[PDB]
Amino acid sequence: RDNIQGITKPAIRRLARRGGVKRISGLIYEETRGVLKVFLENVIRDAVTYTEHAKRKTVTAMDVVYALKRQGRTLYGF
Amino acid sequence: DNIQGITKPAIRRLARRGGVKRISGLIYEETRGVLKVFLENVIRDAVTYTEHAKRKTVTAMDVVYALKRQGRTLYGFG
Amino acid sequence: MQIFVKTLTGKTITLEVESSDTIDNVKSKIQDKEGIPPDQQRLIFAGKQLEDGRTLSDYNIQKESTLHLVLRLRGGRSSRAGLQFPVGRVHRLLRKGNYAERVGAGAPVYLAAVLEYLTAEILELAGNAARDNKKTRIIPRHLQLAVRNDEELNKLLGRVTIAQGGVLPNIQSVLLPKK
Amino acid sequence: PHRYRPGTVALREIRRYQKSTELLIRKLPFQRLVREIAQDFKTDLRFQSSAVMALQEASEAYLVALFEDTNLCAIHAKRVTIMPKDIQLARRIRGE
Amino acid sequence: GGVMKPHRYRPGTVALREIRRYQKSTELLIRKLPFQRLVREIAQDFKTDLRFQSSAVMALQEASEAYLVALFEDTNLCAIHAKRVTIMPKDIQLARRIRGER
Amino acid sequence: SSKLPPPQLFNEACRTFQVISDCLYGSRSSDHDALDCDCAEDWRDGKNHACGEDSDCINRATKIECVIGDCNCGEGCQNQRFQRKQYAKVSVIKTEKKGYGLRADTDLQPNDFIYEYVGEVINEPTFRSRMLKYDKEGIKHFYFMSLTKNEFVDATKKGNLGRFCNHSCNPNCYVDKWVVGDKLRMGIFAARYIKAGEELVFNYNVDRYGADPQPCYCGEPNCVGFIGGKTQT
Amino acid sequence: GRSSRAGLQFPVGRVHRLLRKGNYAERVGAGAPVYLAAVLEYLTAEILELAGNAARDNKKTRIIPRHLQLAVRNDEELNKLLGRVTIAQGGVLPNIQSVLLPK
Amino acid sequence: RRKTRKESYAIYVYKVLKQVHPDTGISSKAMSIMNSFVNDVFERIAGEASRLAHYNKRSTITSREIQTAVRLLLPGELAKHAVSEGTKAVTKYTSA
Amino acid sequence: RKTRKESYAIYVYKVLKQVHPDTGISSKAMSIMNSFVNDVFERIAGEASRLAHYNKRSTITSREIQTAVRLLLPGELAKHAVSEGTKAVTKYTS
DNA sequence: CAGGATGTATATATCTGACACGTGCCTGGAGACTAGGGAGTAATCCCCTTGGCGGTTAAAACGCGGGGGACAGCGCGTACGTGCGTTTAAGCGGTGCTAGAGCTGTCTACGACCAATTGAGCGGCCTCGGCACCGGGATTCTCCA
DNA sequence: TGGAGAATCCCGGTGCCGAGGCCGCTCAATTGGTCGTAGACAGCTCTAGCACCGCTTAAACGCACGTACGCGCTGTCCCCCGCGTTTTAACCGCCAAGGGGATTACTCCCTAGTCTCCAGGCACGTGTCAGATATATACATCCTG
Ligand SMILES: [Zn+2]
Ligand SMILES: [Zn+2]
Ligand SMILES: [Zn+2]
Repeated sequence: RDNIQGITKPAIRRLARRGGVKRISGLIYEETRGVLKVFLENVIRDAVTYTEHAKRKTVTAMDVVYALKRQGRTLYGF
Repeated sequence: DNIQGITKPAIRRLARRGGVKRISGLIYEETRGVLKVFLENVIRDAVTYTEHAKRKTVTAMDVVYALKRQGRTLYGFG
Repeated sequence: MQIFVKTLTGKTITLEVESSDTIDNVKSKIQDKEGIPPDQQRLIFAGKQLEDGRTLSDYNIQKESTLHLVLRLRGGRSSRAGLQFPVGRVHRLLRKGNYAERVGAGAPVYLAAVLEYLTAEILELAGNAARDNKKTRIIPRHLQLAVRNDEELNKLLGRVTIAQGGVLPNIQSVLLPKK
Repeated sequence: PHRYRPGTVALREIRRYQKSTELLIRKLPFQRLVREIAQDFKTDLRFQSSAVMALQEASEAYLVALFEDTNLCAIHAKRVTIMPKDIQLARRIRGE
Repeated sequence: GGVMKPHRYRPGTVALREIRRYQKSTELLIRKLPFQRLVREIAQDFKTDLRFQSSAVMALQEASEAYLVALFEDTNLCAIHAKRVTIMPKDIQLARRIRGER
Repeated sequence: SSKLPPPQLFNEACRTFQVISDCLYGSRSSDHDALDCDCAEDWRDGKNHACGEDSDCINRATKIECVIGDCNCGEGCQNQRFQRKQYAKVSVIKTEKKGYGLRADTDLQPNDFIYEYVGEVINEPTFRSRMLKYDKEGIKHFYFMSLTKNEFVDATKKGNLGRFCNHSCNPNCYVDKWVVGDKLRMGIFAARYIKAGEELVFNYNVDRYGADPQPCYCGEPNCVGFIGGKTQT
Repeated sequence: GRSSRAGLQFPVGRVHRLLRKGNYAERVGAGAPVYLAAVLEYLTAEILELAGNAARDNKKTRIIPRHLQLAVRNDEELNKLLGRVTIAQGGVLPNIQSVLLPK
Repeated sequence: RRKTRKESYAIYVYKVLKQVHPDTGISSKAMSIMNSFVNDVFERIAGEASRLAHYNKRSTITSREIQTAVRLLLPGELAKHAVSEGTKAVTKYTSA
Repeated sequence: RKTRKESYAIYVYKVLKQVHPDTGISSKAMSIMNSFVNDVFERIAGEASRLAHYNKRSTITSREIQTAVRLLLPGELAKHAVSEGTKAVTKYTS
């Protein structure tokens, strides 16, 4: 559905504040939601591919870590 | 000194293949510095492979593998 | 909408189709006119193999577009699988290449099939690029164009450098003169 | 009637969120986003809590790095605000 | 009598002509022998009396030229972004920063 | 404007010659093969020009002209005009001091094709032979322009309507080099607004070998009395 | 124990087992796990020492992810070794660009 | 006396080229590039299948692990047609 | 009644007690350190594996590990790591 | 004023370097058979995922005034593009010399491998203190008179 | 610039659950034999890399010229920020099925290793052709009498 709007404007503003951004154009929010949709689509796709190969029905934390590892954005602590 | 052997017209030609239309006069020193860093890293890794293999000549395969280690794999040498 | 379908033998047939038509439908139309069974048909457009389920609209296929027809070959260990690439050599490389303790029997056949398919796809794009530039010998430049002009292969091969290949002709719009 | 100037609150928030270490996206909306994206690949998928936390961590870190480089592009263009074409430039330089 | 010199090409026209010529061809743009001397000088600081195969120097020249061409492509995109048409050192430093090489 | 306001012929007119419109040069180049671009036309009957005269087509942007028939646009490519003669409208006005002017006949839009200077292209020893025979014969009007640094053009023998011009320290047109059929050629183009009636006179930028030129009759404060070139040859 | 004989805290036996069962080579030299354990001990010791220092510099005696993050990013060579690495719950360095500071 | 038997994918790439376009040749350097490409794709798929076997505590690379590696490596329609070709190959091979 | 899941926890803890006298470490930080050690182990072992393959060798010896360490660690880190490796092998052979 | 020798552009039969195809040979691939262990499948358990509910309250949504920063035009000067003429290393070919890559032979040290053993290290549970949170004052920063 | 005001920081007090340690156990680590192929090492061959040299000429270089583009300033205007008020839904704690991950039991087929055999693939001659080159040849230039 339209649940991608759950990532709201002030949360994106918070991420931007953590990134060092001082002023934010109104179109940045829709652009960031689209970019995040693409990114998460790729990572969840790789995760689901690992999960379906392992003959499991739950995407585990290791599948997500290995998926991130495949894209050179390795994550420590899971 | 031999880093100035990569002459200013050649650097201009390199930019020309990249689509650059006008080049500031200060570009050339930055470009030679970038070239020095890149060649230093690739040649250093190649020399590390030669010292491991107990050979005195940097072979093409050593250069290909050194480049591949830095995520700039090269086709057409083995 | 008029479109053309070109065979590798160079024959073109003309179809009348709509944006709502699926690729399955187009193959059916091609069988009617040309006689080729759909299962043998492989269509390429904009450097993309076309999915039976999708519509021409999904691919932005418009009036007078040309789709390229390639036929998919149905039918020594290599001859048993109908492949050109060496299943045996792949099996040896897998066993003695230190990838796993054991190697399955279907793994070299599957891997050789994937390698031959990718090789055929890139050589086909390179061949088309060379023929469109009026040359008969494939050269590194044509391989470079084949890779960088096909979005999917570009994605797969974004961090590789093809020797003596150059770059794609790409001039920024802003560099051109004004009105 | 005592108001801060348009921008000092931004800097105080920058120091605050760069000082703290916590996920900045709301947990349940992000979990609904994850499950929605996962629906189009396989039906009735289950997720471990640690997998959703790992996804949220990677998502926040990737966006933070993207916004930092977008900010460097903005400052490079003699501005202090970010525009969509700055994000498109940053992602283009990165290689997508 | 006299020689009548007409107007030359406007600045950028010959530049764009070079753009099209070098984007259409594939020959190496760096002089081979000066680059080879550069390679041997850089290699000097690791092992004395190092020898190189010609194919190794050629692979280095290809890799070097491809890396610089791609860097100048990214520099041109960031330059054109900033409403200029002239690349500056800041542009290359920004490109390297965003790429993660700095 | 209308400053150079009975039009004259070409062969109150100037000295006689033969009107040419093709390549009738001495021997010959440019060696730059312009390949068939993928320019979108918006052309079937002439609703819009295919390689447009002021739009973003890659051939016209670099003073390069498509050959007729091999570009993807076919024959509606407006960047074919040296091979199809889409010239402007000038005529030959007699002036008692400026000589012969190309008066504009229709009000001309700025930054467009006006005319082409075509003649005989020759090299340096035959060129100084032409110089010596002409100033021993006693002509007072000299057309010893240079296409490139090596070759030279001359139009008093077999030329066209581009002869009737002069030097003005304030130019209205200008001349720029183009390439057509691997042949380097010359074209005179406008830059400012051009009204029907005034002579289209540009900067010659002559390096005359003689000592006494005719004075610049432009009459402007930008005129130094003489023309002004680059070297004192 | 081979660990005490080599003067290492990391388990050379465990490293050797992972090397044999890890499909890296058909044969694994005896000196290889000792050397690898030594390199792992050095890298671990450096990161832990810097995180500890940062933790004392934040008046904490327990190392938390934020301190590991500060430790990694303030060492240029570790930053180069871990340029594609993301530390969970690590955050970002306090870096505010000069152009945004009030004037 | 001949020097050394060195293997390559030269003749197979040439047979594929003659199967898809009989009147087209290939330069020696281009054949080298194609050989490096085939070896590269091979190394990537074998490495990913190795990691898949390792992560799931298995010591056998079967056609399933190769299939999953293919689905991970090729972006989209390339993966769909690769899985189709591999399925055809394995089916015809084991059923004859 | 639980599967044995190995870790590097106790060894990272030993190293922490040898370098910092009065300092503890959280569970999440220990998890990060454990994944980091497994990551660096995978990198070094993979590099040694491909290095052995390139030179038509079938054995990972001290030489391959040494060259892989010099390849992966930048500068001063590499210098001290090769010092530690040589020291450890010297002590272990004695 | 005059032809002959000479310089120049033109079309040309030919020369070169890279590619297609035939030749011998050898080593690795294919076929056949056996053993053992990884894995496939049935069966059971129980952790932790999913779903729900209810109260809290913090963050998100929303609206509005306003200011300062984005954007566009203008103007200005200087630096970079183009071009010409001068020079110099780049390139090519030709020649010579030897270092070292590449292959082989022989041998041995070194690691695979296997069985027995035992303690290191892991799961479970248990404890107390560092820290998370809160409240109150203190400092610190910001902004408008 | 200084006083007001908001925000944040510091400093003690309480609670709590997770770090850190111990206890029992088991299987993986260690030791000792036993062996078999990888590799270390010496030697030899032959390719190719480096060094030099002459010659030709294409690109680099330095300067001159000029224009157009970068950069600073100024005006405008509009959009996003600060903040207050209202609302909604995240969140936290608790509970209830139950699905499916993980382990067990046991079987069995698939793949490593070995042995036997021969032809497919690789190095190498041999023939053929885009593309560059020295050469007959027509027309204009100088060249001396
Ligand atoms: Zn065009
Ligand atoms: Zn055209
Ligand atoms: Zn004048």
